[PDB]
Amino acid sequence: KSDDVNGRTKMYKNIVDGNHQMEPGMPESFNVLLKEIRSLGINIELED
Amino acid sequence: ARVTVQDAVEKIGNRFDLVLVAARRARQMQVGGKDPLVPEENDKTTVIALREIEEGLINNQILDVRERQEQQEQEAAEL
Amino acid sequence: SSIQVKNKGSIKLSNVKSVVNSSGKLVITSRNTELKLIDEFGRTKESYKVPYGAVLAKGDGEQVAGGETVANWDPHTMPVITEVSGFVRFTDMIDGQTITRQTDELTGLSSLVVLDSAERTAGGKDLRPALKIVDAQGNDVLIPGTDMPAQYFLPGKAIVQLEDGVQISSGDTLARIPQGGLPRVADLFEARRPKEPAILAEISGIVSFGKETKGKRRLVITPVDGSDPYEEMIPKWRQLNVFEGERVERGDVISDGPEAPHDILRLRGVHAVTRYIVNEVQDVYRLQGVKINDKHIEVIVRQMLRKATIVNAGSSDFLEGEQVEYSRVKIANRELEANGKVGATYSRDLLGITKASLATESFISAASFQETTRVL
Amino acid sequence: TANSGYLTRRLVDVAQDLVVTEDDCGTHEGIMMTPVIEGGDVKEPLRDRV
Amino acid sequence: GGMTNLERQQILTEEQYLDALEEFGDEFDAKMGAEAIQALLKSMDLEQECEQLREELNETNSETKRKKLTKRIKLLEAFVQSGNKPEWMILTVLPVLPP
DNA sequence: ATTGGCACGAAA
DNA sequence: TTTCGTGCCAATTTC
Repeated sequence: KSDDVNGRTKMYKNIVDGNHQMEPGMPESFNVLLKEIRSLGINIELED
Repeated sequence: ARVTVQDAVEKIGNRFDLVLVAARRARQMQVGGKDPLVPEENDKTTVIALREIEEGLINNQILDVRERQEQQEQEAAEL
Repeated sequence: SSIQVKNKGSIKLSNVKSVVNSSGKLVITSRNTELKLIDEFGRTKESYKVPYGAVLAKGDGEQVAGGETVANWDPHTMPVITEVSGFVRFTDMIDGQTITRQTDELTGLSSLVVLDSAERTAGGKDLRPALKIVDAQGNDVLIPGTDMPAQYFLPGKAIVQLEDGVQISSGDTLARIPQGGLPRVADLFEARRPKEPAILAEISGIVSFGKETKGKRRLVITPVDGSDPYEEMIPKWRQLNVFEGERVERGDVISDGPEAPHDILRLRGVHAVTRYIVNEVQDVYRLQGVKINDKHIEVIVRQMLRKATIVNAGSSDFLEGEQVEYSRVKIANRELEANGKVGATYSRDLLGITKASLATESFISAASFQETTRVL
Repeated sequence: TANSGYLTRRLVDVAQDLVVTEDDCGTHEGIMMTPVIEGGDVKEPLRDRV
Repeated sequence: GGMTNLERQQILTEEQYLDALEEFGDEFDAKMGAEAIQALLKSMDLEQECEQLREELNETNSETKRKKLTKRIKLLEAFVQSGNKPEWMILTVLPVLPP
């Protein structure tokens, strides 16, 4: 219901098809936060 | 219809496990080709799953046994 | 001023060091005396604090009735009563050097007034006066159960009533010494220190004084067993409530005021501090008629007690004097114990909710809470 | 209102990660529960504390 | 420091720097700005500093000095354990956020 | 405003 | 000299 762009469009398609299931994914604001922290000269990353 | 889930909770023993079992059965009845084990009376698959659990016809062990049996039948009849 | 009993039941005394006076009654000479009303079923119903040097009409265990005054004491006077009966002789007490002579204009009954080091002469700074109890033969009378001679020191601003050569007895006063809401809960959970914290005793044993007017007064505690004499630096203007040469226990009240939770944790343990915090919070909440279970306050206190300090490395890799997680210390010590080795030794630390939430092992949560720049 | 909100936010932050993750730890420690009595009135009986 | 009596972190001034130049010449090096700080950070050895600080901590007795040495040793060990370098705290390249 | 931690200076 | 008092500065305050 929020900033996860691909799941937004997957959920609508599933609901129209009568399948009430979701594939969550990653929010966009977390990626924005990672980029903003990297712009300060700090190396922050996801591992594994 | 449903107003309370107390009987299903006592059948399963947990609300957190009841939600998962009912979701599994409801998804079987909704997206899969399964048929309800109780007479559906203008009900949705979630309420049907809750009513099936309330009568002791559905639990985790039964679902696992049914899945194993279906997979074995599919693998045997594939050839 | 006096204790007024409400119901009928047996009377119980806890932590009592009392002596029989000349009149036959009982006078309590213990600081931590507690009076309880235990009925036939053995359940405590009323609890009161009996101050040092108080008069009891009824003894320990005697039956009492409702609406009966069992205890009575002077709230504005601090007795310096003795335990044995005999004549009083001054020692190291000289007029014009340590004391003064002030006679009442109207009443006419007064004696020498003991002065403090801030008022007496310099030569009196190295002199420690005392009053000694002697018999008709001049020998020192020993207090029963003890071997030390019975002489009592006198602090400053002490007003003597009986002159030299006057017979006294047990329980006689030689001298008189003159004296909520949401923010409360917030300060309780933040573990703030009060403005004038109550001073406790770090170590048990005999107590004594040190160098006077050394910027601040000095206190020395020498335990019964061979141990280092502790040093306390009580700043003046604070009313000390312990005489010289008195036995004290660790974690006991020396000065008066609110008691800091950190001191309670350091000197009494974890159950004491958790019950103190629970009692204070529930006292605040019960005034408004709010009912909350103790489970929630207990889990909050548990989350406050999440850090430990290593006092020596031992066979572990924890550097001495570092702050670490209590669970990590427990895991490491239980891993080393199974190998037959020796674990580390630690002391629990108490942190406020704001400080405890910033010391977590996850930097994402700490940066989410507040002070993002410092955490990052 | 603002002070209450700040207090509850701090309380949530300090204890958010505590979850029931077991059934028994085998410990023998505990707290001694006695009735809450102040002065001459019993503020809280033992039944509601245990 | 050079051959003279100048320390490795002594603060000078314009007049003092000119006097040092006219007296000692090129035997010593003095700088200002972040270049000087980067040179100071780059020329220090973490292991030797840790050992010297540990020895000085275990040599004498005090209360505040003990806490200060503990803090400094903690920071030095934190730098040693990770792959970070002290001179990386001086920026030579600046990241730019996506448009 | 309030509170806590750090530098600076003055006490024994 | 070492320890303690005192001024400076940062971080906090609902939805």
